[PDB]
Amino acid sequence: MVLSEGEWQLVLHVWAKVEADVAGHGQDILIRLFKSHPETLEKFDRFKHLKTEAEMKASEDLKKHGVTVLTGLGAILKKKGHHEAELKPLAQSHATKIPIKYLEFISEAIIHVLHSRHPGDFGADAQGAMNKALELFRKDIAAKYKELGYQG
Ligand SMILES: Cc1cccc(/C=N/c2ccccc2/N=C/c2cccc(C)c2O)c1O
Ligand SMILES: [Cr+3]
Repeated sequence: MVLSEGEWQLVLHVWAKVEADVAGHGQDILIRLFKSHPETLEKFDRFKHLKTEAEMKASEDLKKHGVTVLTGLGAILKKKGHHEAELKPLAQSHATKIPIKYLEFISEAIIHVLHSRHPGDFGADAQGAMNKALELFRKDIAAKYKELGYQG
């Protein structure tokens, strides 16, 4: 997978907006993920019993994880593909098990929330670029998974 500098700028331009409210975007993304694919919530022993969106919105553990996710992903995206240093530790956290299928689910949630919150600028071009960036992310982290003996 390869993105042009222009495509990377579309990704970083929308991410700058995410950075204006990391906690909020994080809550929206995780809630979308958990409601769409409930099995993913089972991976979090600290808040796997949350059910209503109200409870999810009031959860500090969920909010903190959302911030962790967006902060880490933001660092990865800013590397514009040269993210080996960032994927190594993340693979450690995900493969010692978060399957590729779950990464696809959260990628879908990210695209959905970005479009919902920034429809004026997050169009087909930006969505396509973000999709490529997340696809690259999943492909490369899968490689890291395999180095640890996990197929994902
Ligand atoms: C996508 C992404 C970007 C940056 C950071 C993370 C961190 N993930 C985790 C870190 C520590 C422990 C668990 C993590 N991920 C848990 C997880 C659970 C269900 C579904 C998905 C999909 C997950 O990534 C992350 O998942
Ligand atoms: Cr994770």
